[PDB]
Amino acid sequence: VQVVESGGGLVQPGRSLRLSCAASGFTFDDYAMYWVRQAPGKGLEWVSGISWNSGSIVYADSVKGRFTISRDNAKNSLYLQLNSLRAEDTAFYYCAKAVSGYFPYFDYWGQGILVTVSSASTKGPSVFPLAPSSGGTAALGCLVKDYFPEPVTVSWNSGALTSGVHTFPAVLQSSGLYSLSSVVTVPSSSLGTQTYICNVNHKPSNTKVDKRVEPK
Amino acid sequence: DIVMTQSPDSLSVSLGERATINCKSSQSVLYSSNNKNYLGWYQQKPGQPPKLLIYWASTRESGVPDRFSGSGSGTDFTLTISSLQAEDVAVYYCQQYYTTPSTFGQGTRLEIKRTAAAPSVFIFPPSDEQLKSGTASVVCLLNNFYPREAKVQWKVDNALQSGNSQESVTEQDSKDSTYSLSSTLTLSKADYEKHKVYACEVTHQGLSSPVTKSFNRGE
Repeated sequence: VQVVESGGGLVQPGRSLRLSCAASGFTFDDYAMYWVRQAPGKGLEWVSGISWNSGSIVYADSVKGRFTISRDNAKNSLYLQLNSLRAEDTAFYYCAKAVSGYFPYFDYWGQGILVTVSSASTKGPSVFPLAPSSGGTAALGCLVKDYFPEPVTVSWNSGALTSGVHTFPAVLQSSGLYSLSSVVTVPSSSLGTQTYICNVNHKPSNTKVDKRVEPK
Repeated sequence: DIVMTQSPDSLSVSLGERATINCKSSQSVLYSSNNKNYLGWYQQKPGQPPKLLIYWASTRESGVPDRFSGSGSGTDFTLTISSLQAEDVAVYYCQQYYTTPSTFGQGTRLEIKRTAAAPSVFIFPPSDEQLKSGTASVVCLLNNFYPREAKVQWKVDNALQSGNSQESVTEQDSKDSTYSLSSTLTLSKADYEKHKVYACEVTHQGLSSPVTKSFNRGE
């Protein structure tokens, strides 16, 4: 089973956006397709639903007249057209799937697509080392400062280092830009013997930065 | 349209102990026709989509461990976790399918209670690279501690700071059931270069007395 999510990112109020999940490995026309959204920090909201053959279409009141759900069973694709977007529509949009009336319980396929509705301009993150000093445990990290919108992804040594890592939730500063740190604890003895690099990616500003982090 | 209301809004239960979450529907979701409750329970771990735990109010999904059970009928339902494990930390949602839109509960944050663990404290001076931009960010890290409550004091030459720092906290770990916290002190290059001693003082329940980490500007 393989899924490809696309659309999403920054869009200004009133403008429009087209989300899609596409999938292979399940019988695409055996299922009613749904969109669920989650405004960041808040809870799940049923948005839209569509029968296997596009026969019946249902929208939640919050989106009726603005959003259009559709599907192409030939292209194994589920679409959501977001028009007349407003700040409150900012959310992670998830693709969901139910067999029939006899079992209408959601299966979620695909990890969610972040839509940020804002007038604010994109700005790439400044990536700065958090250098380790001089029981035998040392912390080091990356400061990913002054970016917009969400999100950024941070890995270490291109995914080779996952053990010990804490990538802090973004916090909005008074400037109207996000900032976070990603840190990792490692043995002291390893500090000189091993290489440590943050892989910061920020799709909205087209910023890929690999920052080396070394003592001092 | 039917309205789901969970209770409590959040819940903190010790390892190996019962956790009970309640869901209530504005109308009944029992279908008299087939005598089935159109009511599911979902788990949502941080930065993942929801996983189905329990359907028809009391039928457990395959893969879902024994300790998860559903109960109730009509308008009052109960998700129960009989012997809570570290990995059960998540937000639990009830969802009704008697109508469509198939509306959700507001959600219930479940936290794991464990023996107090003291934070490892580390301090980080601003990078030479950052200073060239004209602001300075000093970062204090409290690593792998329980419970979530901690006091972080910023001291610039023994002067206690206020309104110039921001905290971020990790989602609770699914293995050791601890948190980590980052305090970020933000000042201008000017103010950073005036003063010499930068110190972060941590008060936490797992420490007999406040721990302080500090540096002098330029080693």
